[PDB]
Amino acid sequence: NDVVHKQLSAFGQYVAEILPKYVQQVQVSCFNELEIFIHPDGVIPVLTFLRDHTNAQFKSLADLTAVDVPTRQNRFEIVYNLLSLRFNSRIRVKTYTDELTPIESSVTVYKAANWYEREIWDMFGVFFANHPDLRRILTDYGFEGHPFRKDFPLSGYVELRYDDEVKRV
Amino acid sequence: LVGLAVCETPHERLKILYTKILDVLGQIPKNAAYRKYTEQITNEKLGMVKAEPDVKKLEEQLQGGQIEEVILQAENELSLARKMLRWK
Amino acid sequence: KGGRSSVSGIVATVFGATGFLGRYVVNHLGRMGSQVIVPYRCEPYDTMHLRPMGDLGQIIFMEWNGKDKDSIRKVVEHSNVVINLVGREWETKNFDFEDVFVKIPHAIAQVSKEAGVEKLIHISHLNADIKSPSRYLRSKAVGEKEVRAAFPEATIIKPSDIFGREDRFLNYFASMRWFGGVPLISLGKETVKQPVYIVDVSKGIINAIKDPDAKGKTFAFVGPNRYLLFDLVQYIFAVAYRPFLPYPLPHFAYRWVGRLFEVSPFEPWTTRDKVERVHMSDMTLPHLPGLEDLGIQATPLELKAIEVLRRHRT
Amino acid sequence: QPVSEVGSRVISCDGGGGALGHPRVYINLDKETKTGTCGYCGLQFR
Amino acid sequence: PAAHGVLRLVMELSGEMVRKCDPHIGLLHRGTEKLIEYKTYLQALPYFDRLDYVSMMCNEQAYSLAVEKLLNIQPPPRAQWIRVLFGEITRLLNHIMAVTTHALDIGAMTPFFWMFEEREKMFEFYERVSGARMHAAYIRPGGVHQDLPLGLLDDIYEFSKNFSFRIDELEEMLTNNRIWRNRTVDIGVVTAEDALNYGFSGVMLRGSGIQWDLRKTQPYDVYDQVEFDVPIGSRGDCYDRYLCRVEEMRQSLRIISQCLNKMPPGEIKVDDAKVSPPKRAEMKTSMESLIHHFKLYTEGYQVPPGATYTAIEAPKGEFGVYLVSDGSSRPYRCKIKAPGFAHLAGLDKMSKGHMLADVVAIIGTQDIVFGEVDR
Amino acid sequence: DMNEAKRRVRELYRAWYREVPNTVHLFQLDISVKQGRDKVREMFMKNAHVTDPRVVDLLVIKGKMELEETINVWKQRTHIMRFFHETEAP
Amino acid sequence: DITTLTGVPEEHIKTRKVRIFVPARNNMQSGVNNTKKWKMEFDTRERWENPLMGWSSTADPLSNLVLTFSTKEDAVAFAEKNGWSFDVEERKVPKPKSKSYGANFSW
Ligand SMILES: NC(=O)C1=CN([C@@H]2O[C@H](COP(=O)(O)OP(=O)(O)OC[C@H]3O[C@@H](n4cnc5c(N)ncnc54)[C@H](OP(=O)(O)O)[C@@H]3O)[C@@H](O)[C@H]2O)C=CC1
Repeated sequence: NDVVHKQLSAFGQYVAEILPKYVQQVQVSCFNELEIFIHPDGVIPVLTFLRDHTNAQFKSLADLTAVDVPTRQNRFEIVYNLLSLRFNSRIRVKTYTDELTPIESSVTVYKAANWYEREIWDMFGVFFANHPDLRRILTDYGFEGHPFRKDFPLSGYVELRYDDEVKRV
Repeated sequence: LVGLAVCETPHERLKILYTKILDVLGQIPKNAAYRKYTEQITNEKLGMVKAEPDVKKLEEQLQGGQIEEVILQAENELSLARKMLRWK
Repeated sequence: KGGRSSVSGIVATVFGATGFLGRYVVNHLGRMGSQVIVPYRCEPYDTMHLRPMGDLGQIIFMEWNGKDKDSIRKVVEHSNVVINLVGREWETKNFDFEDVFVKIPHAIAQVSKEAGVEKLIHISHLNADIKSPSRYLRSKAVGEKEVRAAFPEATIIKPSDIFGREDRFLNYFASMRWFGGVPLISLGKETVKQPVYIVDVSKGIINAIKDPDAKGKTFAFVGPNRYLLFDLVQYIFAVAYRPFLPYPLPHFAYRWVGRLFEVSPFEPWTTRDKVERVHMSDMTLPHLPGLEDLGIQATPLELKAIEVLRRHRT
Repeated sequence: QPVSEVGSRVISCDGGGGALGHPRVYINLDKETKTGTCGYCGLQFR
Repeated sequence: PAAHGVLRLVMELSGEMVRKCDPHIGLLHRGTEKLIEYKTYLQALPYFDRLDYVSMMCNEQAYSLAVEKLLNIQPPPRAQWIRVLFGEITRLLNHIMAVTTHALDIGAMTPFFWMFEEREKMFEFYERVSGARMHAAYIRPGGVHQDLPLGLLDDIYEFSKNFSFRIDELEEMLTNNRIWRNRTVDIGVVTAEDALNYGFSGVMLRGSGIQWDLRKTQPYDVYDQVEFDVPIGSRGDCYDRYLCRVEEMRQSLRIISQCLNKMPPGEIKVDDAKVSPPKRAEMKTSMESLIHHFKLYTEGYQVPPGATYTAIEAPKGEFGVYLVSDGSSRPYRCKIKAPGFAHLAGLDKMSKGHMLADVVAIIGTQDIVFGEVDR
Repeated sequence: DMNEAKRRVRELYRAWYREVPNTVHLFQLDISVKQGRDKVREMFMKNAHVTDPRVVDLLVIKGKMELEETINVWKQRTHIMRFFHETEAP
Repeated sequence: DITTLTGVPEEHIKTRKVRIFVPARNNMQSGVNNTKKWKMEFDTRERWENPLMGWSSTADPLSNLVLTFSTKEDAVAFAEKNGWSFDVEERKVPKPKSKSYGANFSW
């Protein structure tokens, strides 16, 4: 449909003008998916308004994905889906991040993001500032190296096995 | 809505809404287009507020189910504006 | 790299691993990933926990009997090395106490000859040197000398009781509490002993296959300290925290006790043979090839008794 | 198996049946000095 | 038994009240997304059954949509009718399992056995069309796998007409059974907005009375052409969610009628052989057919480089696929939204100060499945 | 800058060191009570040449979580005995 | 350097090397697509055989790993961030060549 592509286009322009201290570009994937960019420092302020009405009542994170790419000056590339209800439609803001720079946590803005901060922390190196409690999930205890680092072998570097002489795995 | 709490005679509270709106955003330099649009719709909706003392068709006028929620939407816009200039 | 998936040339044949030996040795083989052919006399069930130790095709149970000649020809039949272990302390009926230490090692030795087995190895207690008390030291001396007469290039283990938590030894004197006191023939220096231990002995055996030099040499395995038996048991109930009652006793009566307890059809807690296992001290000879000669250093008992006996604790 | 022979020339071998055997292939018979073994079927022709 | 085999909810309970439940997922993190990246699209599909395994079809449908958008390709309509049909039988599977085992957790014991007879009769259908009792890798990115056998639809008819008595009798053992009422009626309410902040999905929303639902809202298939009544809850207590489960069962049972009555003849895989492998009668007798067969299984199809987030009304909530084709035949990243994950995140807020049994029931109203959480 | 972070790590050593006997007690570990301490000191020597600004504080972030786990009885005898690599062939 | 941050055992940041290069065209192919774009293959280690079934059992943690890139400098810098030993190799684009159907018919 052309129509949706129109409305998303114009709306992308709309937000592009409303708050352009940080919207690097508002590309519309041709199959009707808008997606603006964000300077990594700018995460909270954008998303904040993204809940706040103008039309951007995009409540509820659908997810907090963390695409990786070995190239680029900063490899990890965070992504935020969002959904507005009354105007039933979805957008997708996203940023970028150094292996070492601590981007802030976005838990307060989208509310249901507490679990995700922990996820991406234990599936990646990236740290979220002002997060109440990053800690491991989806792993063993020690384990150490983050998976999903695009490098890092799927077979990992370790294995458990039970050993009778010490009577322990 | 389960969290939604019934609020009789919205209209007064509404007038406090849009007035607190225009006032708290009243500090916006004409620069950013935010003041432009947000005032644009705000004054339109508020114009309907004065225009529509009745509620039963009023929410057929704001084009939003249960105006009782959208007053809290505007409530969100109030803290929104509270953030707008902290963001400068 | 040596590892659970790692191959090694070993094709050990370990008779009677079902007991305190040699789940440990099979383990240290298993961490190497070296193949093993442990064969069962008993029942599959008790053997079952042996299974994890291997890696898919590694461990291979085989049915056998020590009495049939060809039955032992079975499990040796492709073994590169064979390692005898069999030995019940209290004499079963059908296995008369002598054959267990004589015939079986014998057939093992000569079949080790015929199959052209690359190495043969065998165990006997340090006190196997002939003595009037106890028929085990002597019968094992007989099979020792026999296999030496039949497979002379075999190295021979001489361990004066390995120390393990499961151990049939330390747990035993730990369990002597259950009767009440602890029967000492005359306390103190009436006898004195040393223990090699389960892991040190195991590591030593496989290292002995790792040693080219460990050919016909008769290796012997001894604890770091010559603990006196009285102070030893004192340390036993010092770690088991149970009340400690020395129980001085004329020497004959203890044997009256052993004769009393050999009666049970099952597996008796005590036996007159074990009664003679009690009061005879280990000899202190070090000049024979032994544990350190392998390059392994013994782990002191003093840090390791606790894990061994915690189950006895109230 | 006996070697099948046909006076014609080119023949098609499906390995027996339609859609239950190997992909249809035509075995040439340019040389009478040799049999025409099928690629998949393994059945000679001449 | 209440921990579903893979939960370690450590909690600092008082005398018998909980003070804070502390879920520790990852006890079944099989590690999926890393694996998916190394395998081509067609070889990645089974993982999805292995996800929300109670609801095995809808996951496949979620994926096949997720690719078809990237691939810009549309299934022949009959395929869409199957895709919705089994989407719905699966809707019934998850609801049966949910209401049932949620009952079993609070000791009802019986309704279980009354229903798994039926659920077994449904697996007779997965059995019949897919050849597997479950985990039926049957939905395809191109549409659907083999066509379904002639003898089936009357068989589905004969069952579907009689199922309603069963669900009804269940309802007689539960909905009035005031013991069951008292156990689950004031717990564990969630604020309708507060749901939205936590991003609760599906029934956990409707229980708090918000209107939203993806099949009506952003329909993806023939849901344009089916008519059914979404059942809104009210109080947001487990009880309302339960009635939503039941009523949604009945409604799916309405959908089955319509799909049976309008099930057009035509092909089922897409014509585009570049994406859908050729039928066997054909590949064995013409060159291009065999070649596209061969390459579809060797290298697999390429996808244009791109990124997307599809989502559909999986029975537990919206199921969400974010994936990024690099252009190669191996997808680069395939983050998988798990609706259960958000719910279980919201649990501890929903369950403070409640009695320890009630947290057990409330885990069940969350109708969570840990295989989906750990992805 | 460095040093400001080094104090952090010393604090961390205090915490670990003092906690260790409790670890051996509560977990029924039969490691020599000293050995855990020494091994702690060693693990502290493992990165005893790191010199980047932010990387070291990040190191104490990853250092907190472990004592965080042993204090909460998260991890176990297996998991905490894991550091000693005791089953490995030399 | 981020060696401490990665859980990778010291052995494999040490006693082995990456081997950056732009892959050669499969010569059986006439295609060119896969040729471009840097990738970061590691060195091979030991891989023996399973005593049973003859499978190629393998010890090394990370043999199969491989990573695409857009630019070589980015790749070298990449491995440097990892503190990796490396063997950078030149892009080796074929020289352009003259062609003429009529030169075949000189005489
Ligand atoms: N501290 C110690 O224990 C010391 C032991 N040794 C010697 O080293 C050897 C290893 O000791 P350990 O393993 O503890 O003793 P165990 O009794 O634990 O091991 C002997 C195993 O061999 C089996 N076995 C042997 N012969 C037969 C047979 N004819 N029929 C059926 N089963 C048989 C036994 O019964 P089954 O397999 O049928 O269950 C048992 O499983 C012993 O022979 C011992 O004399 C030496 C020094 C110290």
